[PDB]
Amino acid sequence: ARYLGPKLKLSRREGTDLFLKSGVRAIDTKCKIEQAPGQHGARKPRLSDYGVQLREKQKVRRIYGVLERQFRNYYKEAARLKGNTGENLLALLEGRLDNVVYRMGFGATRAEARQLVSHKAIMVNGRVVNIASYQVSPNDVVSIREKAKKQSRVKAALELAEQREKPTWLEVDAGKMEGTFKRKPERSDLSADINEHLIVELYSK
Amino acid sequence: MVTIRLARHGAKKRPFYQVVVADSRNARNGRFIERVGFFNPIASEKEEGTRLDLDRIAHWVGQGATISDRVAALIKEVNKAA
Amino acid sequence: ATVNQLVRKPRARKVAKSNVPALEACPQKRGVCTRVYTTTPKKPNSALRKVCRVRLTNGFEVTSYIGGEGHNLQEHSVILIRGGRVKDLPGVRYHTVRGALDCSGVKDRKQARSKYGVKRPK
Amino acid sequence: KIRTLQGRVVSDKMEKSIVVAIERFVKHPIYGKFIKRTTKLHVHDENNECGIGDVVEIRECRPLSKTKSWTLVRVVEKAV
Amino acid sequence: ELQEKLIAVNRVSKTVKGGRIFSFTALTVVGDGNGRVGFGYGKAREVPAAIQKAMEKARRNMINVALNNGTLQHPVKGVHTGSRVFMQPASEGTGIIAGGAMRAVLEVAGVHNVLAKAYGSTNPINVVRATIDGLENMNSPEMVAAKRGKSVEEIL
Amino acid sequence: SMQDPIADMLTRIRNGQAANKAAVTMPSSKLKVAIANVLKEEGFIEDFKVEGDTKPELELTLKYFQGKAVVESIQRVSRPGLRIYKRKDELPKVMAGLGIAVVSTSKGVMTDRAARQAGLGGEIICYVA
RNA sequence: UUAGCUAGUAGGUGGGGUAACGGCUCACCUAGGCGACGAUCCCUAGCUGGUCUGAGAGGAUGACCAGCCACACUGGAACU
RNA sequence: UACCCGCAGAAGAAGCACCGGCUAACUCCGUGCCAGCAGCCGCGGUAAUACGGAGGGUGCAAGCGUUAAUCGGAAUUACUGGGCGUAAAGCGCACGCAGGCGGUUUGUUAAGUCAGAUGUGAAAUCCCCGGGCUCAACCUGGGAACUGCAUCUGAUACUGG
Ligand SMILES: [Mg+2]
Ligand SMILES: [Mg+2]
Ligand SMILES: [Mg+2]
Ligand SMILES: [Mg+2]
Ligand SMILES: [Mg+2]
Ligand SMILES: [Mg+2]
Ligand SMILES: [Mg+2]
Ligand SMILES: [Mg+2]
Ligand SMILES: [Mg+2]
Ligand SMILES: [Mg+2]
Ligand SMILES: [Mg+2]
Ligand SMILES: [Mg+2]
Ligand SMILES: [Mg+2]
Ligand SMILES: [Mg+2]
Ligand SMILES: [Mg+2]
Ligand SMILES: [Mg+2]
Ligand SMILES: [Mg+2]
Repeated sequence: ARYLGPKLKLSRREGTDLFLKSGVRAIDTKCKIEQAPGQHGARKPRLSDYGVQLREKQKVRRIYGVLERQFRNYYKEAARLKGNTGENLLALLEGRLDNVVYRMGFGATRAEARQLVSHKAIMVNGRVVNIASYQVSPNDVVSIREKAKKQSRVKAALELAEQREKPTWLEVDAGKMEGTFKRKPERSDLSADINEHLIVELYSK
Repeated sequence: MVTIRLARHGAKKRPFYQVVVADSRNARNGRFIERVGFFNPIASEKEEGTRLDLDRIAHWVGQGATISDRVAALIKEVNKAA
Repeated sequence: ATVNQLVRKPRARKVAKSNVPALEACPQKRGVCTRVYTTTPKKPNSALRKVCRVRLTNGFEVTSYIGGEGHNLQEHSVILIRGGRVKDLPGVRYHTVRGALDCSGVKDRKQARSKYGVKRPK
Repeated sequence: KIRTLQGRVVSDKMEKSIVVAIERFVKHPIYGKFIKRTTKLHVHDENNECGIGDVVEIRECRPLSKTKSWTLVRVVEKAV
Repeated sequence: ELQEKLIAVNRVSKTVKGGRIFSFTALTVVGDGNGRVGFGYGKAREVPAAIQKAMEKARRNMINVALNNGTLQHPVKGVHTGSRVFMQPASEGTGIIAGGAMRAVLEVAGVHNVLAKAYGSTNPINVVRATIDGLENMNSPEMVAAKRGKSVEEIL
Repeated sequence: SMQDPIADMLTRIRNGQAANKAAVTMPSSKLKVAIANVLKEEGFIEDFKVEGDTKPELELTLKYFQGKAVVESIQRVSRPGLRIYKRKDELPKVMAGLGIAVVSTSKGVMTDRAARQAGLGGEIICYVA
């Protein structure tokens, strides 16, 4: 129920970095991410109107580590909710337990955060949750459990989460290994290289 | 005759009764005259577990609607609580 | 044209019959082969297609088209028939599905093995 | 007060009975056209003070025969 | 500045005494992306020349549209020779709900949210003219108030 | 045969606007005067004046703003072959508010905004935009 | 490309019958009743809240559940 | 039993469809209008990105494709929302019954229409706000809705008497 394969072919296909690596190694040195994978990546194919929308949705899906069915359910929920459909979909995508714990900095990558969530290491509001799709509400308390506070990979992720960008909607503290979800992130708060309209145009069919 | 009884509408291993007034010659969860509150044996704390309508229960018992065993054992609990 | 005419004559539909009458709105039907042979397509392209006139259980007798290369089926063979016609063959409206009760699958098949009923190689 | 229906009479060649016609003005559920629909009924017109064409007023009381459950009240429009 | 975009390329032919000589046609839509839009239909012996021929005419034959902040003012319909277009103002987040040669020209023009529908023959050459006439004929509240003689709040 | 005076009036004013007529004279009626009052109260026409003792005539004067006609489309909605009646909450909205839909109601012949403010429906007559 | 159907049939008087009104039934009298707003006849079909699809209007449909009707090898009948 | 806790080992756990355009994905090998593919356009006559295999790529995922039915696209039965000179569409023409519509003013009625109220429109289902199942599916409380009908009290511009 999740991708089990190369973590850089998808990034090469999309054309940009998908943040699937921790960041210790440079993205250019890690792989030849300039062209699409396979034996025909040298050519530059002209992408169609459906092609660009499909590529954008696949990029978003691979970045957030979800499947097609879960993405469709999230799109349905975003359309059901009030306000901007794309912004609501983005907020719901960046509201999962693995995503929020990765943003806090307890996991190196999305896969590492999802594994930590699954293996019963993440606790929300003093409660054990092993669901990778567990939505978090404003004013919650995510925390590393006492047994898992002594993990070398966890503390490595904690020390490696600082040199990169810092979200302005989370309240994190590595001393006690816990954070708080202050408020729902905004579109300007999130990344600005994602075309929201492409996903809704693709799903309007 | 008219009887105040329950009707299961929850799921497997998670019962939830809808206390209703129904004719005796009817199914357990079939046709009922009116709905009077509900009951949940697995209701968690800090949440309602019984919301019986004592006014309607008294109105029906004044017309002769018999009260079944569990609803009779729950109306006394409701009266004791408030 | 006008509401006064339309109330007298309601706008009738344009219902069209299905292209698979012998199925009687059924995905699959079991039949017994009666005449297995080879035919030739029409003018645009020349070839030698493999066809079989089969009597269905309900009573209809139709002409199917064997897919792939290699078919051990013959007369008095129980086969399963699904919808879908062949464009370049007049008369055929159904396809014999391989991997059926007696229709053996295509030998040494590696791609699209499910469409021809081939076990996954080790 | 009492629900009464006013309609034109059709036939009166029956003993203590007449045939009334009611013209209800309804709108077409599909095209929105306003058409008229007949509501022919049999009325137990005791002491038949009615001819052909004159409008009458009837009320439902009870089933009096196999095919009538309406009785006359007053006759308006009697002049021809 | 501009957001020039090619819609589609078509290959035409013309028989002559010696034989048949081919030719290419290009349809392009240009605009500043805020309130202006223009279309260009060029023809040349080759694809690279035809696209530039269409682009130049589209640039020099633009039309200014008095659109809303992100959408169009009021729902409108445009009628052309073979294509009919219907455009309705949507809400924020819907996107350019269009198809064929309408979504591209709508995105180039500047609108971001609109529901578009094509009735009749859905050819790009006619549908582009239909969808630009639909935006040309529509007016703004200030524009309609100017001819009315009242204020926007009065004619709200 | 003349079977819709309101449609005749709408056709006359539309043709006058199309042909750049200063004013359009025609036989008048009470409903025509009521509709002309609404049309003048919204700036769609310049003015009007009933002239005549036995056969009154309306003399509606068109308005031209920067050459182009002020009124874009006047469409007869409820024609005498299909009557259309709408409630207070089901009234139409021409050009999302930029146009009007004349409605004859119990209080008279008012517009969409007036009918909605008063809280009652009526039957529509025509859309003016 | 189903146009005339209906003689207990329409109505009336009286009797009988049902827990109840009623040609429900009987004797008599009137010749009426339905029908191009589709009578009569043929094929098909349990109905509804609902379900799928559709922006909407609409189209299809009656899986589960719930409300109603009919049936219990076929047909006829009556008793408690 | 749900659930919690200790054992050890990354083990016991991924396949299907497609790759000429519609539609996201290209290169060789084997044949040579034969073998074969196909929903359409159509391919194979020795350079097949269309047949079979391989390499590579794309989509979905404990599911993947085919088949059968329904709705959409089909504005292709168009009341919303078409046309009739030439593509299909004005009876050869005229009269006329039922029917459809109907110039202009006043008074009256208020049937349609418009306003308000009452009863009903079962529960269930959809939607909105919350809660419980570790999330979700699922259950549940309230609200809205059930676009309808009947009655009462008024409004009189329009249609109707
Ligand atoms: Mg799954
Ligand atoms: Mg939304
Ligand atoms: Mg008697
Ligand atoms: Mg549709
Ligand atoms: Mg049933
Ligand atoms: Mg293909
Ligand atoms: Mg349709
Ligand atoms: Mg047409
Ligand atoms: Mg012709
Ligand atoms: Mg001809
Ligand atoms: Mg002629
Ligand atoms: Mg003739
Ligand atoms: Mg009235
Ligand atoms: Mg009302
Ligand atoms: Mg919850
Ligand atoms: Mg309900
Ligand atoms: Mg009048």
